[PDB]
Amino acid sequence: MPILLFLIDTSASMNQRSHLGTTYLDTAKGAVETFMKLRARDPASRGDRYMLVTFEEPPYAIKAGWKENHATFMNELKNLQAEGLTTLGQSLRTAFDLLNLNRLVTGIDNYGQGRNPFFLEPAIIITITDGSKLTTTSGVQDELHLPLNSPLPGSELTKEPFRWDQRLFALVLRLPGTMSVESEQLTGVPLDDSAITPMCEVTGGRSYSVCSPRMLNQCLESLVQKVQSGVVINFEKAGPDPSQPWHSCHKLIYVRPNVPIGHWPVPESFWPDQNSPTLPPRTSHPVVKFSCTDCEPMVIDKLPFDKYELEPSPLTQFILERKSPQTCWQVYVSNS
Amino acid sequence: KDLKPQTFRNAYDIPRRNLLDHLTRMRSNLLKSQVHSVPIAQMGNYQEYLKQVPSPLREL
Amino acid sequence: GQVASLLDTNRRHIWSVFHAGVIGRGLKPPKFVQSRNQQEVIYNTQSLLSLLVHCCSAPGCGECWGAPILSPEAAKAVAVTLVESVCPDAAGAELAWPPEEHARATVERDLRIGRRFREQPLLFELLKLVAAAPPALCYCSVLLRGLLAALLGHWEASRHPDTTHSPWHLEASCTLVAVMAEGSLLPPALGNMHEVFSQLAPFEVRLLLLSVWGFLREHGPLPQKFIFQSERGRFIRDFSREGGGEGGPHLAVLHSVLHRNIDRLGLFSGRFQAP
Amino acid sequence: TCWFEFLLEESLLEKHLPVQLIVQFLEQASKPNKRNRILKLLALKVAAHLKWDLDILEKSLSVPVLNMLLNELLCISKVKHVDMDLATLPPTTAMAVLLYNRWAIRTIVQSSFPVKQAKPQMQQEKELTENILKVLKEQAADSILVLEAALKLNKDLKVKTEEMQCQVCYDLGAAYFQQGSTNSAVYENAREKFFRTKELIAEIGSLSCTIDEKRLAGYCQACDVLVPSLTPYSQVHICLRSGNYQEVIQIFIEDNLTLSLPVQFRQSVLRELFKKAQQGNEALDEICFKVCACNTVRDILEGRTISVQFNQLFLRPNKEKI
Amino acid sequence: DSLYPIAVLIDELRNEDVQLRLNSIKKLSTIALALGVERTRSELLPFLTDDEVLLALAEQLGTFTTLVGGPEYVHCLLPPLESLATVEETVVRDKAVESLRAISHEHSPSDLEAHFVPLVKRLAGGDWFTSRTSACGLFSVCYPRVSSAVKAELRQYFRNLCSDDTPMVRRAAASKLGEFAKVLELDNVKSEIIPMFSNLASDEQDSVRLLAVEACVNIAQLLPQEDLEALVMPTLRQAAEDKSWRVRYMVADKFTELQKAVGPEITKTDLVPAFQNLMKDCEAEVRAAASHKVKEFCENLSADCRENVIMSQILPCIKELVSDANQHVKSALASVIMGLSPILGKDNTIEHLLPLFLAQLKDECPEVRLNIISNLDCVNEVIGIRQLSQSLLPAIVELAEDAKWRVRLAIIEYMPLLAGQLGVEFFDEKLNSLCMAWLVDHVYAIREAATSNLKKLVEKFGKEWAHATIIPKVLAMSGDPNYLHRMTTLFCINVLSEVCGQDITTKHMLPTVLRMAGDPVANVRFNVAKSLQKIGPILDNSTLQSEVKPILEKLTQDQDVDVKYFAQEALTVLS
Amino acid sequence: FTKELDQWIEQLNECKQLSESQVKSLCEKAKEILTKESNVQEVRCPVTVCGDVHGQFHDLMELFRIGGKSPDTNYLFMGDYVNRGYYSVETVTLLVALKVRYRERITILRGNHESRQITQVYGFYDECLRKYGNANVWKYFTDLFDYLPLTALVDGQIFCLHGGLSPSIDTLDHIRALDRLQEVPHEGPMCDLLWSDPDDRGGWGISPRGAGYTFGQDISETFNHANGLTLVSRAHQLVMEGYNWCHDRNVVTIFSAPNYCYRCGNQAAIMELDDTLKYSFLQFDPAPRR
Ligand SMILES: [Mn+2]
Ligand SMILES: [Mn+2]
Repeated sequence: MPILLFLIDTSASMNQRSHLGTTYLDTAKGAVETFMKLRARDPASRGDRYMLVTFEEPPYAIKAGWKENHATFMNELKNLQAEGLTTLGQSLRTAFDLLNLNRLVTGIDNYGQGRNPFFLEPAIIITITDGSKLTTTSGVQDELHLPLNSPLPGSELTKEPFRWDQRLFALVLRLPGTMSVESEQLTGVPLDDSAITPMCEVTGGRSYSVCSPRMLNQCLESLVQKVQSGVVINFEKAGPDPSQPWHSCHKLIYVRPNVPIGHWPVPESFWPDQNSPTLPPRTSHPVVKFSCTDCEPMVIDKLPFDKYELEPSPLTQFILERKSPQTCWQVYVSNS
Repeated sequence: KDLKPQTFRNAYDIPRRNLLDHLTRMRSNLLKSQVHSVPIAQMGNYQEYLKQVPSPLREL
Repeated sequence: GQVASLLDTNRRHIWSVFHAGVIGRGLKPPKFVQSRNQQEVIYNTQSLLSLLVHCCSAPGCGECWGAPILSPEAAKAVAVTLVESVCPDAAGAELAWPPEEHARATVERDLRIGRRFREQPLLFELLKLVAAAPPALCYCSVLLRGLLAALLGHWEASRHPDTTHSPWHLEASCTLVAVMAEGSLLPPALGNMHEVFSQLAPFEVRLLLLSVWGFLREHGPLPQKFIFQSERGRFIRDFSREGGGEGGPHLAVLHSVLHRNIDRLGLFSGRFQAP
Repeated sequence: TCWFEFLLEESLLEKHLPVQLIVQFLEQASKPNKRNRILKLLALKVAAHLKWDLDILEKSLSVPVLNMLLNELLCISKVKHVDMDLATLPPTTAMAVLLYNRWAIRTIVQSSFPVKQAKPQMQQEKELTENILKVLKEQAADSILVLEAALKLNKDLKVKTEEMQCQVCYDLGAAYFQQGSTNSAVYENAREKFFRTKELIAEIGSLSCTIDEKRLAGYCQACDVLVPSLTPYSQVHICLRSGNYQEVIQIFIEDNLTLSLPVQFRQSVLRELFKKAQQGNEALDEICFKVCACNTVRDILEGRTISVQFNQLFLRPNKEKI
Repeated sequence: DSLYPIAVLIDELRNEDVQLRLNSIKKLSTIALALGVERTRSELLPFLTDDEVLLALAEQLGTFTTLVGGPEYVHCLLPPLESLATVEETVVRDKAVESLRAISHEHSPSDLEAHFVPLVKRLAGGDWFTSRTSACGLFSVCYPRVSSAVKAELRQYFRNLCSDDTPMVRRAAASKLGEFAKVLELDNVKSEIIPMFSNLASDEQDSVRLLAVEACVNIAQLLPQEDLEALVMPTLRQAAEDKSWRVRYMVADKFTELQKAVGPEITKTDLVPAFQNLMKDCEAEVRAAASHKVKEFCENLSADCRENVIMSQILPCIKELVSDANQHVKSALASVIMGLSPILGKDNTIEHLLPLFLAQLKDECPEVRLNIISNLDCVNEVIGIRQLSQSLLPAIVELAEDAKWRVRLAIIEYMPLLAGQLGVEFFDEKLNSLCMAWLVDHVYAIREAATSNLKKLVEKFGKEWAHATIIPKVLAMSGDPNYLHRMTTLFCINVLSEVCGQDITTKHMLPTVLRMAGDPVANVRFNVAKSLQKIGPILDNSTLQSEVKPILEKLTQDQDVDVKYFAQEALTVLS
Repeated sequence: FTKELDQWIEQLNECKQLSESQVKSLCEKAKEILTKESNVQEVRCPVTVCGDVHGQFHDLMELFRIGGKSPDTNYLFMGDYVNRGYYSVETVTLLVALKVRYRERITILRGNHESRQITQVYGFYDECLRKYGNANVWKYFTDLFDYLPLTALVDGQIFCLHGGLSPSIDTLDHIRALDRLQEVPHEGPMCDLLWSDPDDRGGWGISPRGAGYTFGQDISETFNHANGLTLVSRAHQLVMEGYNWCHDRNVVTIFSAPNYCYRCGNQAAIMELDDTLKYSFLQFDPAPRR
């Protein structure tokens, strides 16, 4: 069952009036309730965990976590006050820690024993914020830097705060004070240009820059469409063409349960040896490299093999454009 | 915010502006002769209030 | 411009008090009504405006009947301090006029401007002083648009069969059209509709003010529309060279209003002719 | 007292001795042949029971129902209007044709009139009215020509010859007044038709048909100033047109005693005199000062503020000014 | 084709809006007047034979007497009402049944047996249960006019309908069985109805047994006195301990006339075990239903044996019915228990009902207290004021300060009863602090009841007691800052002027009313005008034009419209 | 006229509905009376502020027995006169008759159930059809409902209102400038005036009703200090205790329909304001019905 963790901006810049007459924090809360309504339209969300993290101090930052019911989540979402600073990096670190603290005690990560795509706890972080500067009570930052000062035990085994099955999505509120007349707002939503955008893109997510309530509803529908169960795999071009954008992509593969079943792990980036005392840190997204040279799919009878459907991406568009289902593109991780 | 003025138990919580009215209310309370500030979500408890209330008889 | 409790509490009182409390701090004081003499207000205003005209006029026979030209820069200074005093926020500070559907977006600001104009009658005199210099009234466009939208909103909700039951709103609409005509933001045919405003129901005068908004949308109160006639030293707005500047489609609503109320507006038809 | 009951009997309409019956019959007849013809005949009968008074039917019945009723009236009579010429036609068909053209020209005048907008079937009816209005815009000149021919052909139930001519020339004058906004030359024909109906109404003196006397008086007052070919207001307008500005000054001085002219009218003429003086005509500065002084004196006598132009005109006081 | 009313005009309004369909159905009388009386029954009724539309159709066809032509051709209405009787919807069904019942009055007995009884033949023998239920509801009106040879057929068909395998046919037969038995011959009742009544009383469904018990009192009423114990009483005995609670609740609800029907000697021997069982049933609903009729069952017994049947069974069960777990049973008992005292007798009321009365007067349910207070007059009449003042007076003084205002209203309404039999000194030292404290109550109805009670108190205990006790307390409300206390003291003026005479009124009550006419609240001022109108004819006529008229003109010159209206009304009535 | 109005009032006291011509002459006179009243109608103390009646006529009779008879007791009803009460027609007719007969002794405000769609959905239209056969009386009452004042102001301190506040409304001058002579829109300041609720929350929010907003304590405090108000009376929500203080006694919600829907079992209350705004609450049970 999925985890929906909302990283609500509670910095004081969220007390900005829109043309609606309500503050950005009011729009954030309403965006959360409309997201939950659209999620409850999907009848597969009968089991779904909602978590709330604000920008406040780490004693007060996590408002709803594990073992918090729906009533507490709603009663604490309503009672949010935007009276803090724009501590985006610290809040992101606390959100990823709240997602990842159970990983080592229940062993989803499967460290040193291969990367199992069926060993996943699918979570996405929807951070709702504005384009204001990040502040850390000494000045502005103008670049997002997640602090590494009090590491959770075992954080060095992955070298990145986010994990395989976690995607960060930004819902950047840019509603102006006066309503803007625009007929091109029915087109696709642009990517935002704030510091949260590269951190969203490195986790396999994206940032949404809204400018109107209808654009907000469009982004919320798109975000509801992106609540899936899968893991993010970094695909790379190994050889030459059979730089174009399909060369590299942090795409999502799909892990459909029946609990998921599977047999083979994605191999590690190292060769295991008993001489090494410390396990090497692996990237959170396994850098796989596909061979552009055409090969032949090799399947025998009664064979335990796992098939994972890639989400739509420039890589899948490139593969389906070269219409040839009878062939295949071999993939491998480096230094294995 | 969580002041919780125990005005009937502490005399220091009583303002001077309503000292006499609160005084005679305390006098009426102690002798033989706040509430209705339910936090909104529970003031319209359809199922909860009737559950504590006794059930009536049923129809013919 | 406009503008021992416990002793007798115990003396007033199984003998509990009837009421459960007090709402606020008892009853409010009975208003703050005051009256000043209208004559002394008129002549204090005359002193202030004569000082402003002396400051605004260009020093230095030009005929025995001529008048010195009020400087557009001095009246521009009066215009910008008027805008900053009345509507300081100026979120719509750009001089060209928005669509009429923007009037519901800024109801609070426009009602603040209207209430400010109602409380201080000196604001209308200051706009008349500004409008005596032609390019300066362009810089009061936010104030004019806000007062016009407040008046339009008032004539939306006026349920009276006539207009005389709203005396301030009627004379404010008349004065607003008179100032915009005097500042030559309106052509003389369209700038004369304030004379008939007293003879109309609220929806006709609302439609006429909407036609004024439409003209100021199509033409705009912009200082580059004013050509400095160096022969007399005054900036001149030529509506003929603008193209449709005599109210092409905008006079149709006015003529239809005259036609509908021709039993009362027949004698007023000379003020709205094409020449 | 319903739609079904009136179709049953052929004599209950006399027992009823109605515009609601008109709209009910024409709504039932147009709903998606003997019954339709019977309902149409009943509607025409009760429409004739009101003696074809277009005012009551115009205010009660809407545009498309009244259009359908008069189309049925023309359909049963003769069944193209411009070439009929109303000469050899029967009097019933002739009065029906001129009545239809009167209604058409009345509705094309009345559609220009502003109306209060509703705050929040009906859309289809609005589209039908818009289509009818556009069609009669395409055929307004033919209706005008038919009405003019009927005014010229005063050959002869049967009503008074002058009264129908008076009504049709009153509607023609209203049409010409409505047209005169675009072209000022049409106001001459408007004044001619309004003088014609004023003379006819004075001649006959019969209530019968019925026209708005106050509207006719206002039309005459408007035509007396738009095309003049009296009151101090018209005297000021005439002397403004003729350039006799000294007489305007004299009328304003005399009006300061009586306070008969509107204050806003005097402000408007002061404003237009300043606008004329600021372009050229350097002799108009004296006129502007004189009318500004008169307006300032009247403002004083009515307890209002001294204008900015008066303070501008005493920046340089003179013996002549004072 | 187009001008034909029934063929075209009726048909074309059936595709309109449903409200237009209702209007066209309601306007069927004009269509009937359009066609001939032959043409109507020849065309429209065959068309009509082939849910508000059907309800209005059946309502119109019920009052379709003169439109078809008259009584000679009313039988043409039988096929369309037969068509609507077969409709699955049920309010259409019994509307059609009552329409048939209404139009049965205009038939002839020969026409009845010719046409209307073949309808019973078709509906009873119909394959659908709806027709059978309509036939069961239809039997009542055909019986008195037809001959005996077809009366036997009607009885046999009723018996066959009561033996239907579907349950709702038996339900509709049993619900209408009482009306059928009210007219059917008493010699044939014992022959036909009561065995089949016993069979439907022994039905396998509790829903059928409900309507079986519902008609039991009528069967016992119609059957003679000498055969109740062997024909209707075994059925009542079987239904008394029936398994379902619905049927037992139905048994308990009908004792108050079942006892009258089955004759008192049978009641005193046979009903009181069943009645005592229904006192002590394991469930609340039948307990409350049977405890409603305790007084009604007790008062309709034999005079010589009335006390023993109470003391042996009823009152011992009353002792725990007072302490019942469910407060609905206690409130049901409390409305009828306290009238048992004239039946029971004063000498034995004191030791038995008085502790029960005191137990019920302190019950936490306000309905129990409201029900028990409202019947104090019987106990006051049959016992006396000394014992009442000893026992019940502290209790009623205690709950005169009840939270619920209807209890206090009943207490105020019964204060004149206590004031009737009590002296002025005892009533002063016991019963006037509350009588004056009711005037400053939070509920308007309480203050109004106390105001109307002041008149009853004054007219008995004297002008001197009025001036000594009530007048200072009422005058204390004049200067009160709260507005409705001032309106209360003017209502006290209104009720006290008529009972304080002329001189006392004009020298005490009048100056206060003239004084408070300058009150800044208009609700006080127009009440001053109304009070001056009301007390005008009562007060001394010498002071009327001297004092009242100037202040009435002053109130007529007030700013508020209502004050002016009531002031000019006072001026016109006072004259 | 006045005698006819009094006869109509004493007829409507025992739930006899008026005729069609009576509804004509009553609604078209209430239109004349309610036209003169502003959106923020100045109610002078004393007045008894009442909540939703919701068509429960016998509960309205209980309300009159508790608080007093009109015109003796000044009443101020905050909308919702209709819609799923068994006698909504009689209730709204009686209160409109009291408004016509005593224009200064009762002020009736518009609630959210006085829209055409809301009465069409929730049984007022069906009640008019059942009790009168035609449908002209329903649209007559909705045309009257278009004329009802939106808000009330007691002494410039207590701001009586059916619903709550609006994001687009910051002043009472905005409310006075609203064109109230219209059908209640799905969005806007008027819809927010008639439909909003308070909440224990940190600002604005979308109401669960699908119309209007919901607001917290800070919004109520800002509105009260920005307008010189001490209290905002409210009636749109159901209270089991009859009345309920909210937002540190800045907004009080008053429900005046005891045993709402004939099933909720609530125990309603009315708020009596004294001569000097010394408030009092009179809770009352549902009336017995026989
Ligand atoms: Mn409600
Ligand atoms: Mn409501």
